Amino acid sequence: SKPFTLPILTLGELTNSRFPLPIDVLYTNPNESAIVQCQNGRCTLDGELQGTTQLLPTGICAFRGKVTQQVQDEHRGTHWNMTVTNLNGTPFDPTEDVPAPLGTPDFSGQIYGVISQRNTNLPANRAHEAVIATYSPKFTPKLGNIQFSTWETQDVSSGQPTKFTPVGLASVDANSHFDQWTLPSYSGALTLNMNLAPSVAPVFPGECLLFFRSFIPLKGGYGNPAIDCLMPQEWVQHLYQESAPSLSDVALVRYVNPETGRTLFEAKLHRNGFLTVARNSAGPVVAPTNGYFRFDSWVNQFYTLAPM
Amino acid sequence: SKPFTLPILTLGELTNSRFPLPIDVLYTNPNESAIVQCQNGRCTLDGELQGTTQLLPTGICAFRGKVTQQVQDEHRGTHWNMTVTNLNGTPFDPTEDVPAPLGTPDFSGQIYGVISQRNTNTVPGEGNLPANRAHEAVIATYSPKFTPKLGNIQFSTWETQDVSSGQPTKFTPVGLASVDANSHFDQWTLPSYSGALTLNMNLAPSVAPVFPGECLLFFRSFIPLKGGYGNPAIDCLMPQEWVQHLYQESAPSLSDVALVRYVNPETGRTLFEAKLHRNGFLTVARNSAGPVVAPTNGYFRFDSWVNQFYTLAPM
Ligand SMILES: C[C@@H]1O[C@@H](O[C@H]2[C@H](O[C@H]3[C@H](O)[C@@H](O)[C@@H](O)O[C@@H]3CO)O[C@H](CO)[C@H](O)[C@@H]2O)[C@@H](O)[C@H](O)[C@@H]1O
Repeated sequence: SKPFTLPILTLGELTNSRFPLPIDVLYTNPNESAIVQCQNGRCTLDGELQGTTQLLPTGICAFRGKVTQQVQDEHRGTHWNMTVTNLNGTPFDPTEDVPAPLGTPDFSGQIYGVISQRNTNLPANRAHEAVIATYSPKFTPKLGNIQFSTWETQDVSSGQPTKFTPVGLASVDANSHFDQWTLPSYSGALTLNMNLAPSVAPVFPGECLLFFRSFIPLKGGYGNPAIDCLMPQEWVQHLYQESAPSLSDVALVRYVNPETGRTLFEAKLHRNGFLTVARNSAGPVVAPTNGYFRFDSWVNQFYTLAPM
Repeated sequence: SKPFTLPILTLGELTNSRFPLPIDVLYTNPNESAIVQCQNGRCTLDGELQGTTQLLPTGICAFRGKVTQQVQDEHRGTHWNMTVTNLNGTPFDPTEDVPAPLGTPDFSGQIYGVISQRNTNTVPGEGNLPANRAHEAVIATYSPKFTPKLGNIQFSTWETQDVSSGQPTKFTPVGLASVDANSHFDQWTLPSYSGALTLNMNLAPSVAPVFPGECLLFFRSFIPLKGGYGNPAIDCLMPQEWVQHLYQESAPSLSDVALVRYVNPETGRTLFEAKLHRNGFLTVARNSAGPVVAPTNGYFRFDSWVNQFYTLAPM
């Protein structure tokens, strides 16, 4: 029976599965009131991708498609409607059992990046800064179309292959609706999201979720926003490759310093693909960025973790 | 000996190790005249990273540092000097045996992306939070001001004033600014990491076929353009996921060449075979240039270690 394993990449060798960023710190927040139900970076321990999760680091919060219409904003900026395909360029089939095209953003906010185009008919090219408001009524990726806005007023071509490269957030002020745990309405506001990866939570008292946290760039304004993922992208890729059978619902993992061999703390790695620790405080976990998680053994829901 | 393995990823599940792009096609060009000596995506089969190669997909062609001041330059735009650190924020030690900070671009051109800043100082009235800004930027890697091995580079912006001196700065690559003649795009020309007229050091070695009839096989991605005409591409020797896998496994290399087969798993039939060389590159028996037309659900499978006398089946 294929033994379960995690990669031997250190924190400084891991990337976020919910936005294209390095992992900066491990992090807890026991008093979080939101339901944690992100859709990228979702993979079971036996290698089943869930939600909108796909394997490419370049596909996280990316879109591919074509522009079909230009509409000027009531105040400032220009909006462009974009039909979206699968990231591999094949048409998106709304009947497939996914919430949205794989790679679609899984949080409410104004996502800042670059739209680029390379024409079909050597080809002409253009690129501009762009913002995608995932809370907008026009954010309907499950129906095959989204809207982006630009500061550029005219030089975006219709009917030509278009790529969105995410870079960060446009703003986190009150009017920008940034909330990392609020899912977009993938089909628009009056329609239920479907085919979601399940919510995650600790089930044992005194435990809290452990996140891999990355700080996300901002186009302007004040803030130090972060995106927390349940497992880094390299873990998604590893679990998918190995497809090792899960022998219980909960694996015990140890965070180790290899310099010393000492265990710094232990955690539960749950079958659905998330970590819990026994910690009663919020904030970063102070540890070397050369530490890493090692699988110890399968345990069960009733195992008592050593406190952090 | 731990058996050598490759990951089981189709072309559509792989990314480029020289720029943050998906792999689009496999590609050959037997008549290439340049020396192929790229410095990102360099890893031996037993897991030794070489050149400027590092493991993060977000680190490829990225920079981290601080803007110092606005500077004058003959070229169009507004220009800024920035010191560069290691990507993990620690100071870059020029005495380390590397060509430049890991992740530094390994080709001549005008690299287009976004510079972003998050200030160190916070404002009590803003909830004790820092101010931020981001703007499009271009780094000309052929410029005499591109001196990452000395710990500083220059970038240009269309924005004329809203870049802050002394503040932490990140460069996120997106594509190229141009591939016109005056933009000096050449994927096989290395930057001068310490400036004009200095010799680059600590380089990963050049790669080439040894056997007649063989040519290099590349993983090709098409790179976006800010403007102008073109369909530029970046060719890597192995995808970033192979770098990551080889690094993890560190399997001993039992000869100088591994025989690999590109397989369609649906039929289990081999589409073609290739040599995977110890230093981390592929060759095939092909006498044409251009894409390899095969399913993007195909993948390479390790078959066996072979010796210097193996003749590959023509593709
Ligand atoms: C804090 C400063 O941010 C930028 O100022 C620009 C300003 O940014 C505003 C955002 O557009 C808005 O969404 C929200 O986040 O508030 C920001 C200001 O607090 O926008 C105007 C245009 O309306 C200008 O572009 C300002 O420069 C940044 O550019 C500054 O350098 C500051 O960091």
